[PDB]
Amino acid sequence: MDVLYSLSKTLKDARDKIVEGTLYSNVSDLIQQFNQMIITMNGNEFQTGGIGNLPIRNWNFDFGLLGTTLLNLDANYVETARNTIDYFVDFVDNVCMDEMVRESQRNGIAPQSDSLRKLSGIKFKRINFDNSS
Amino acid sequence: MDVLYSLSKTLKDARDKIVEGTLYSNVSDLIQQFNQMIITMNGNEFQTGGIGNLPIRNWNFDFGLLGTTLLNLDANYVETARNTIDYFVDFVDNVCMDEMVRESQRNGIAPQSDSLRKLSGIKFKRINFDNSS
Amino acid sequence: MDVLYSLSKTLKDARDKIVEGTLYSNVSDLIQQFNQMIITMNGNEFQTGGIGNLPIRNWNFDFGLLGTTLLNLDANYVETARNTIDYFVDFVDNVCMDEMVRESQRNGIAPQSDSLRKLSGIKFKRINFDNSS
Amino acid sequence: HQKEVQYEILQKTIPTFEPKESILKKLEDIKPEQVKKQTKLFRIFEPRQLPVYRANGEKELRNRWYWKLKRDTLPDGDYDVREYFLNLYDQVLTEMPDYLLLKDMAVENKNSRDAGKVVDSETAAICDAIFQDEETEGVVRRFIAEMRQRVQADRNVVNYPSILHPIDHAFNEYFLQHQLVEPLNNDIIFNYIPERIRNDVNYILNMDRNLPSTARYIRPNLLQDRLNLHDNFESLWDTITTSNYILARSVVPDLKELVSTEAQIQKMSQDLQLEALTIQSETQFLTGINSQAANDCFKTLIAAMLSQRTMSLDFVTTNYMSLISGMWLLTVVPNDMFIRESLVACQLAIINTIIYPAFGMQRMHYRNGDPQTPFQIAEQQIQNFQVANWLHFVNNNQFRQVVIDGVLNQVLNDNIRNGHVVNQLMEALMQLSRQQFPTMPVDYKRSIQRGILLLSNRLGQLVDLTRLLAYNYETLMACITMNMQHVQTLTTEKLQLTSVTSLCMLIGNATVIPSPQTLFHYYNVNVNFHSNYNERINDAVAIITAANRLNLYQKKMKSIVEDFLKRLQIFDISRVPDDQMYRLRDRLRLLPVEIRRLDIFNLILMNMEQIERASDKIAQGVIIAYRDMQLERDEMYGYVNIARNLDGFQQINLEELMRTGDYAQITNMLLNNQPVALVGALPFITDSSVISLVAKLDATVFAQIVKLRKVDTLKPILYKINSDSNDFYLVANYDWVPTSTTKVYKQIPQQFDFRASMHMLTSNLTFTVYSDLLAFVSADTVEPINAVAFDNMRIMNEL
Repeated sequence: MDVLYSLSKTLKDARDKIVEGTLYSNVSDLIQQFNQMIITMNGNEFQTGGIGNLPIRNWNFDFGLLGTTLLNLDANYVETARNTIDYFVDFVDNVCMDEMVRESQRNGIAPQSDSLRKLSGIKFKRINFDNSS
Repeated sequence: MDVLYSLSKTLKDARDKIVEGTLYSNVSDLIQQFNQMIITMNGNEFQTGGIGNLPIRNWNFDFGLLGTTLLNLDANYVETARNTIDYFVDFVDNVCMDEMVRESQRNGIAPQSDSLRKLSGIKFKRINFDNSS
Repeated sequence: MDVLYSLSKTLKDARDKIVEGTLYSNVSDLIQQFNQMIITMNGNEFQTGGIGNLPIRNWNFDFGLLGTTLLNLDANYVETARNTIDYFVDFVDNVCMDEMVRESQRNGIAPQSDSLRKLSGIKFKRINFDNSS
Repeated sequence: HQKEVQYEILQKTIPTFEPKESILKKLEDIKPEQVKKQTKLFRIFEPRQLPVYRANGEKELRNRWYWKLKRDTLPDGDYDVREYFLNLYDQVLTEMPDYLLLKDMAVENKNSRDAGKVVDSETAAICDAIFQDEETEGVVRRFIAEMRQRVQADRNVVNYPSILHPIDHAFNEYFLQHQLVEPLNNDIIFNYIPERIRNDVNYILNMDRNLPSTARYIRPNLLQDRLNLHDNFESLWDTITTSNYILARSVVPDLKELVSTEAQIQKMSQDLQLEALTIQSETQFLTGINSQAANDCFKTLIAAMLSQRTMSLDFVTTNYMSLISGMWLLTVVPNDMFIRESLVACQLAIINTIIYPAFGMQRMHYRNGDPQTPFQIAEQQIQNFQVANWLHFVNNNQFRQVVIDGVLNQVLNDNIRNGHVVNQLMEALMQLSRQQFPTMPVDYKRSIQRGILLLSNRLGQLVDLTRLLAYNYETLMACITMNMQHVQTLTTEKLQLTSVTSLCMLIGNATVIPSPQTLFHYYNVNVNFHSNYNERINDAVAIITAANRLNLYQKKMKSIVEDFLKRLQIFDISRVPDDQMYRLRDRLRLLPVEIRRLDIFNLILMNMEQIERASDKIAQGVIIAYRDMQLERDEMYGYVNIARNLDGFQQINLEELMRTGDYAQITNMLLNNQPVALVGALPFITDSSVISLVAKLDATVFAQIVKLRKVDTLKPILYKINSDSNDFYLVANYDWVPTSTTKVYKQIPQQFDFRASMHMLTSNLTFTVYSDLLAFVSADTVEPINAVAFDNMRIMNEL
């Protein structure tokens, strides 16, 4: 749940902060976190389930990192970042939907979808960052 | 709109974060954004018009940059920042009021005031930063 | 009041952002502020609560600084930070409760509890940082 | 002998160079931060043509372009690889340019149909190779023939095409976007002059130079002390104050037109009548009274005040003339500038030899360690208004602290600056000349009173001297860039009170003020030292943080701190106490890294894995899977036992195994044939023999781990079976699947893509960087006769 929230917060911050013309100092830490998330998620296969009419969806991560060497962000940077942000947002939304439509009697607080169970492994703990909500 | 919001957000962040005694590490990025805004706005003449009883106001921007060689902010730094912040807040409030009292059938989404049209130029796009509202 | 708010804000940020596995770049400025708070508060004695049934609490601050050398935060860092944050949060809650139960006809806007009066000294002004609420 | 031994023991812990004065040279040799210019684009990779093989292992008739490290020198062992990357970080930091002018690197493009240019010569070579290549796309060829640079001289901008690996482009673009040069104009130079020298009417500053808009400069890093070396670093602070004292001595002016030593000596001898007394030291009384001593006193006082170096008072108690001059010394110099013991001794000598005997009071029995000084007690115990008021001033004349232009400054009382308080001193000691000295022998009493009058009758000269000393102190303090922190130093500067007497009795009325060039030189030396201090702090912090984030647990921060202290040029590192070294290490660890160095480190850290996997002489691991696995078919090898990942296998970290020394698990798995993956930078043997694959030699390279309990000699076999093999007919002419029980975890080179490598590098067309800003200022000074003090009156009014 903490890793899923961290993914969602990173993507929300990327949408809000990665804007054309902005100083890179405004997004330096955000871009570092985004690249950390890319590195952690790369090479992993995820599946959001078919419970109900929700479709079975397969997710693959082979994304390159974002640049960190511009003084001010430009149109190319924003477009390149958006291409990755869209896929990550789709994955996060589908994982959230898959987790929302599931319940358990024995342990209802633990993750139910296999995607969130996979994200609860140690290897993904690196994605975890600010939990302010 | 993005540039006007960025000006307002920068000024709000300056009011909240530039306080006496605070570590410069707490405002380094904020100070850089504020100085970029000062550089971008410096040397530009703006006018907020006289539609209705709104008074015609002229705005000249010739402000020195905020310092960056302190360990903790002191009274001098706060006063110097606060004068500029007050002037910029007045300008932003007047621009927002000028834009709020205007409408058009054809391009109502587009800026209506001359000041916001000026701020929509490319040379001001550098002011743009986090759009989180 | 601003120093008390800064303490509370620093502790909230520490609780939210000092999490296992998070990049140190995500907490660098926060860790600097937290270390500043620890240095400022170290060696000071506070007393909170002598009105009504509010218990008398004595507070002593002898805490080590948080490390700045990790790439990603691990369990040890989080445990040390959590112990320190627990003590500081208890202190801040007690100070706030002590202040909330007091009133003055002459200078009601000024601090009433002796803890907040002590915090209004210059030696604590270094703790002050972002006042965004 | 005993004193010498104890002082040597104390001095061996102070990293101050024993020939004090030599420090000056070491302080004046600190040049501004060297301006670095880039001569060619920073490259880690190059394109290279490599043979490729079909799925059947046959070599193709064309080569393919791939990215390969220009210098492939990565060592084996994960720790060694991380050390290599720390060394690369140091190399990049040292070679990082402060500014770039891409036009200097631009070269002719041979294939350009429009007189095109490219940066750099390596780009030209790559472009020519791609142009002549037969497999190049027609569109890419035409683009190379047509891609153009754009030089806008009116805008002072140049854009050049370049071929760069994404990592190389990242580095070069960071260098281009984050240059350290700022525009330089006459307003910047004017503001560079200290604000209190620009407001001084004794100095006429003019700007007789014109700066073009293409003038640039690099701002010195005048960030105040982040290490707080004034707190809990006694030896380092002693060294710092000693060096500052030497520099201040160098810049303090020389007194002119002093009173004739012969005439003053005769006057003092006649007034004192020493020969008529029964003093056991008749000759020693007037020794040390000369112009050289006066100059030494002037320099010592001003330099100690500027450097905030504690002073010790050396005096002979029987020489009451020294005590009388010490009264003036204590009047003008703040009492916190002397070691407590010396101040107490001098004040107690004055009280018990002059003041209390004068008023018939019982001699003070001062107890050492008393929170009050002898003068503080005498102020309450003496009822006379003149002497009591003078004592009050002397008690309360400590330095005041004020921040000017962000620099902490120790400033004097306004009564010291204008010299008015000397009148009070005169008043006080005039009263001492009228006192009875109830039980004193009349000849000795007369001698004391006549010495008191010797000092009293120089009221005008002493007022002039006080104003001159204060003015020189203020003017030279305007040139100090680091906070004037007041701490009691381990070792003091010994001030002979005979030198104070010489200064008091020989000062004339010739005003001497620091020359404008002397002030500029002092300010430049201070700025250079401060900038070097900050830059070396930044370097130390960056390297420590990089070593910690690179997990270089065997790296010793002691060597980093020693290098940092050495580069400060004023520390003899052999004499730095260990506790202070470790405290310095800790304080450096607590600081945050500088933005430029941190960004470069972020780039290196994020590109580490890609740079490592691009090496041809280390593999990322070896999978020992005791089942037969088909040799993968790859374009770069043919058949190769290459693992694309370590999924499905237990991973043993060879670095952790080496460090722990526990080979129980690895030995158990090797003995019991348990599939595993040994992870770590490993050298490997490239075997092209099919007979070696049949013989299964790749599985025979791990028993040495069990035998020697070492993993440094582990060299797995990487089979490269293709048509170039001398026995490829075995693969081609027989129906079998080449397999092996081990795989080498390694990556494949990245293919060269022209679209991904073609960038436009943008810089300025040209500019000139200037270092000595103050060379642009024409500074003159008024005649010394006309020099005025802060109160707009002349410094010396006796004329």
